[PDB]
Amino acid sequence: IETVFVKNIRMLSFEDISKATHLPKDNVEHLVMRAISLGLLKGSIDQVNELVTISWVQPRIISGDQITKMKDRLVEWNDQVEKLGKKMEARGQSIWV
Amino acid sequence: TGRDDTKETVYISSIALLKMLKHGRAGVPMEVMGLMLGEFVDDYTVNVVDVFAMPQSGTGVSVEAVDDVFQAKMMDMLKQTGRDQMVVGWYHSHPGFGCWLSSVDVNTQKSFEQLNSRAVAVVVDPIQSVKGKVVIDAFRLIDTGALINNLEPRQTTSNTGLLNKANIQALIHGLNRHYYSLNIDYHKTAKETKMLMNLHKEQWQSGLKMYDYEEKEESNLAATKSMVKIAEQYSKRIEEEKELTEEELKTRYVGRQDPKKHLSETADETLENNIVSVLTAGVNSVAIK
Amino acid sequence: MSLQHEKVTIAPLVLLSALDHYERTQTKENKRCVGVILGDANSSTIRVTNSFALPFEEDEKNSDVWFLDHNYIENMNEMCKKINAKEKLIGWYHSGPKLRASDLKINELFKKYTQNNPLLLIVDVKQQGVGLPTDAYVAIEQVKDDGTSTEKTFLHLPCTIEAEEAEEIGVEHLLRDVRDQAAGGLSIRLTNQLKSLKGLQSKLKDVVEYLDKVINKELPINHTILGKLQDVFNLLPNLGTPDDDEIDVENHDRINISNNLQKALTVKTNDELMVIYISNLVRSIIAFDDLIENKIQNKKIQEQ
Amino acid sequence: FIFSPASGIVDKYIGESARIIREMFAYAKEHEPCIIFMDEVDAIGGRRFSEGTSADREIQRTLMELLTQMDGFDNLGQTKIIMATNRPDTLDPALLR
Amino acid sequence: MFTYSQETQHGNITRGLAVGLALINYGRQELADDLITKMLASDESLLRYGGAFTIALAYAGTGNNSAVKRLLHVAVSDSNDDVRRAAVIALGFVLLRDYTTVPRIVQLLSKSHNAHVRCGTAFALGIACAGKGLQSAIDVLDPLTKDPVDFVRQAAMIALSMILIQQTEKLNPQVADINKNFLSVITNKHQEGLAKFGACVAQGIMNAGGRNV
Amino acid sequence: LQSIGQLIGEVMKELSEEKYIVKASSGPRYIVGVRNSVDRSKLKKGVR
Amino acid sequence: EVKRIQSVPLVIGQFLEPIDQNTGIVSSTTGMSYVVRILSTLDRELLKPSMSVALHRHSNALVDILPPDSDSSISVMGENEKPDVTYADVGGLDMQKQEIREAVELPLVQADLYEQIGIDPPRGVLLYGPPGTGKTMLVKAVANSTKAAFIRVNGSEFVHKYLGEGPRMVRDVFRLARENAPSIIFIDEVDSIATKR
Amino acid sequence: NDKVRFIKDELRLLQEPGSYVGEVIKIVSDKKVLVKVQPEGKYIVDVAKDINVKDLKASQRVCLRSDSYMLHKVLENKADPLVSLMMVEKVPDSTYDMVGG
Ligand SMILES: Nc1ncnc2c1ncn2[C@@H]1O[C@H](COP(=O)(O)OP(=O)(O)OP(=O)(O)O)[C@@H](O)[C@H]1O
Ligand SMILES: Nc1ncnc2c1ncn2[C@@H]1O[C@H](COP(=O)(O)OP(=O)(O)O)[C@@H](O)[C@H]1O
Ligand SMILES: [Mg+2]
Repeated sequence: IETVFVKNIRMLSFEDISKATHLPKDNVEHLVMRAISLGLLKGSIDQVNELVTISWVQPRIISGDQITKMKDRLVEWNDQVEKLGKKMEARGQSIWV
Repeated sequence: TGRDDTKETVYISSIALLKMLKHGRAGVPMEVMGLMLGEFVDDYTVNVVDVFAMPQSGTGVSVEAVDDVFQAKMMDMLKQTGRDQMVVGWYHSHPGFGCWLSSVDVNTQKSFEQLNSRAVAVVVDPIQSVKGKVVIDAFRLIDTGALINNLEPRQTTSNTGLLNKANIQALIHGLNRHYYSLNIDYHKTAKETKMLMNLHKEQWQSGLKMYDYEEKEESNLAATKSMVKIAEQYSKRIEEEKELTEEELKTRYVGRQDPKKHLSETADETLENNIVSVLTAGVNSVAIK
Repeated sequence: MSLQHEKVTIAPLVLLSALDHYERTQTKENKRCVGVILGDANSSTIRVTNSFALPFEEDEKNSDVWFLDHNYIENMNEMCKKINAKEKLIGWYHSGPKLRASDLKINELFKKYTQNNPLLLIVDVKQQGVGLPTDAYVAIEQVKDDGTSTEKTFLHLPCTIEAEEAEEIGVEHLLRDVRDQAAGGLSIRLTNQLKSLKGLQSKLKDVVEYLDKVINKELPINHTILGKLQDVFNLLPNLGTPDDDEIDVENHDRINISNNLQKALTVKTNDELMVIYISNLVRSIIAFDDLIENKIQNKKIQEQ
Repeated sequence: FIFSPASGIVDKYIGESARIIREMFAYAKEHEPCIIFMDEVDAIGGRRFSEGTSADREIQRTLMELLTQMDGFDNLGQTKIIMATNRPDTLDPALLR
Repeated sequence: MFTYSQETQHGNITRGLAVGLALINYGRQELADDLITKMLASDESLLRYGGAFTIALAYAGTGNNSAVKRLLHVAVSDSNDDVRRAAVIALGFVLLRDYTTVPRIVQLLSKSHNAHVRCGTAFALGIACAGKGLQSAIDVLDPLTKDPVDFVRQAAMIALSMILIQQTEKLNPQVADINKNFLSVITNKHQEGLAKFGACVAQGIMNAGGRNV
Repeated sequence: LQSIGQLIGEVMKELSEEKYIVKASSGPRYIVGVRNSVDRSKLKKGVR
Repeated sequence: EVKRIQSVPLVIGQFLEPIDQNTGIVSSTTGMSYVVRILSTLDRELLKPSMSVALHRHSNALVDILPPDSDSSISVMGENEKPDVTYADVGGLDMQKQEIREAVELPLVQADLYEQIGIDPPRGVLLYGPPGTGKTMLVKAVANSTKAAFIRVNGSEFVHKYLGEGPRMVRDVFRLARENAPSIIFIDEVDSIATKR
Repeated sequence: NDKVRFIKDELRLLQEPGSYVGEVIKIVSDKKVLVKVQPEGKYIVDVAKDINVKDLKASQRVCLRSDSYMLHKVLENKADPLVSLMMVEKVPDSTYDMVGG
């Protein structure tokens, strides 16, 4: 739940998960399944691409470190709209009636 | 004589018109009544600031259905907050008739005139305001003794000469020849124009609100299909229509009920929509992610 | 008591009215106005039908000192009960401009009269922002994860507006404006699209500088505010997925009907092209015969 | 149960005396099982007639309404007719059916 | 005068001071430019109503494109009927110097079917093309004389009698026909009073001065 | 006393989505609106 | 502005006939006949022959039109109901069976069979007899079998109940039949409706 | 402009008080017309300046402007009672090449 949340990616190879939790591939598959039953993560599993694509994360307590991570994500989208907005000012100049 | 001696142009406030309408509409079908509070300036400008309703009755509008207790008390409530002025007249509802005073009201208007001679009666139709246009008219009595003294031209001196009418025969005879009409204009500040003009906090943020694309597919599918059938209609029209006399040809070969006009209209309509739909999708995909 | 103030629909009459009361007590220089709101409750939508002023004098030394007449409120209510008897105390309006924490004490006083939970309707008289001039709040009681006991605090309510059939058509009669937030023709929606986008840009920028203010300028940390931003990131769209490939495909289909319709109008307009040119040929014949006739017309004017 | 006397379902207004008896079969399908006792019917028992008075085509309008009910694309049901008469050879033979 | 228009609350005064502003800023042009900008921008009808005639009198007899360009904008784009009128009427004051081109400017404005605009198209032409007649001017006014709306009729009859001032049917027959049209209305009692007012005043404009002016 | 009456119809026929043909118990058919109180699926022919 | 007069509430009249393309005669179902203006840029192809139509409430004017499908006396009783008797309740009644399959079934399967031989088609079917003979039974038998659109009306569904109700109910049943043509209209009894005297 | 001022003018034109169909029973020579309104009863009512009693006749449908029932136009219709009988019975006509032999 920690690894998906903190990352801006939301697909992880089982290799990364295997190394972290010191589990075999048989047990990553159970662990992922349990998260889904209890409702602590929801998602779907490709054991043919070898990913776990999580699609929802349970909100939890947000501590000092996480706010900084949350914050940066927001600066990127704020700047992205502003850049994008100049072109849309530029184009279709004739009419703004 | 020595004054303008003409009926005021009632300037009804932004607050007031809505309030008479809400108060008349709840009581439809039964007749409604109430006081107009306002101030008198000029000789012919009354600005009606606010309204209050005098409670219902079981015999509806009467002189009798005036109660001094309700009128005076309600008045002392507004006094404590200093939003009271002076009674400049009164409103009441005929929803079963057109604009014109009924036989009862003219006698109620005579009492009211007595108290204050600038007293107006405004007849509100809450049932003909189910249109885009609100039906509302103002009248004030000209006395029977007044008609004898032929003082009717006095009241229409120094005006644009533009008056209002309501139906013919009975209604019209009462209007012009026993009472006097003056137009009604609407008064407002730039503070109130902003208060009305606004809407929600995501109405100014509703072009990012794309639609479900099932519905947009529906819009795509219908417009193309329908145009096949009006196009067919367009082919028949121009096979003939080329002898002499334009109207005749248009009556003969379906040139009235014009498909040429109608085919263009549909096309243009579905065309302006789909430019924005493409615009919307291209913005939301790139902007957010 | 309850929470049942999920939506607050507010009549346009009330707003108009509130500005009118505010000026006729002439409360300026940071003076406030309180009146009762009358209307329906025990509905998820709280309907604000009507308002009336209460005399209230608010101090300038403190914000904790005020005069309000309890005796006044009932008299006002019983007269209005005679008009329409679906009107009961559902809160009181503040004239803003902004929320106060001395309004909490006033809320508790209106809780006596009510049989619902008091609506505090900050009706701004300053008309600030291009969106609503109303934010709405209800005083609700909570404990919180911090170690905070029995808190009285005001939770924002989304504001909407509805109007009756009679009331709405009143607006339309008064005004005739076309608006800058309307979604009407091609031009108008082009304007809305740019405006809507820039709308979002403004709100997001605030959030970024608000985050800074927690973590260096010691504004309070609150799980409601953080929790909301997490949701944004989790349900964020993604491109380059098979969702995106499909969006392009949908996009071609909409480009496709625009292309077919563009060609269709070319045929109707070129029909018109020819026909102007046919009329010119006929008007030529008419013009030539005309000249013989004009000779006699020129002549008559010389002769007499 | 109802019920209907022979002559309290007869009305002055026409298409009002059709109205009750149509709507009384309707009632019978909600409140089912039902028994419909016509009591001492000889009133609209009458034959084709209508070389007499206008009364006899009033009889005729109301009689035609019963036949479409009894057997038609309107079908019954758990509704039952008990018809009590004091002489049955008054009747129209489409009410002997 | 600018300040006092806000303070008053009698309808006659609000109008009067809007006109009086226009009057005192005759001949001022560029001098009066700050005042024109302010009066047009006010959301009330009455200050705009004088507001138009401040251009007219300020740019009187000048051949400035900009003076004329402003007045055209007010006319179409302002959603108040009273506002539209005051702007059409004004054009004639500016274009006193060259009255030849004016029927082409207003051809458009006479085509349109708003009562207040047409009523003022008629006047604009009357003020401008006075002196000796103009054939194109006469022609435009001719739908406007025969108008359904009584106020458009009142204005129009007056306007032609300025154009064709003291002219005879021994010079121009079209003047006899136009006069004879005025006499029919004075006879007729089945029209409104509004048509009758304009008929009397306009027939006396022709024959003014004891037949000498 | 402050409550007004209501006039009965029945759903004669669906016209569109939001427009309905009722036959009022006045007798003449009207075309009417919907509140959000009712649903499309709670209306059906022969319901008063 | 012009859409607001196209909107609710509306009262339903019935259009009789034109006198013009922008003025028509309609009979309101309030039992008042009106000569009324017609709005331009409505279609008039279905309007000029009698059809249901929307008239504004207060003013009374032809401001919009309705399709003929909707504003039916009673809907199709043949797609929203299904016959309740088949030809398994038939055995005998074969004499009428040779004449009913000519009369009803042959113009539904194809009308043009008649046309090309150069026989013009028979009209209406009257079935007579004691009603115990299974007349009614035969109609339901071939209707389940052909499985075309069918209408269940009766004269107690065309009957007068207020002024000008009863002629309106007559016009509507045929209008419906033609729109989804071909169609079989069944009126179970015309005993009341028609009388020799 | 022709277009937009045709819409704005049709909003006025559509607004009526109700304008009926009457039929003339008979005239009276006081300059009035006895009109039986087709739903309602009979009212003797004056006429407009576009018509008079000699442009009006029995069994000819008139338009009425109804707030006094003041005759507007002759209608573009006329009823004939003999065709009522003849149609309702229903019979064609023939030639002698449809009888022959
Ligand atoms: N040929 C037959 N085979 C089977 N059952 C039959 C037969 N003829 C008639 N019946 C049954 O007799 C009954 C009467 O027939 P049906 O429903 O056709 O009415 P009908 O004679 O037209 O009566 P009315 O028109 O007076 O209502 C039905 O239940 C029908 O099934
Ligand atoms: N002289 C004839 N020529 C052609 N067909 C005829 C002739 N006479 C009879 N018919 C046919 O026979 C039908 C029956 O004759 P009809 O005129 O109805 O008879 P009636 O003599 O009883 O008045 C006619 O409609 C027509 O089809
Ligand atoms: Mg049967």
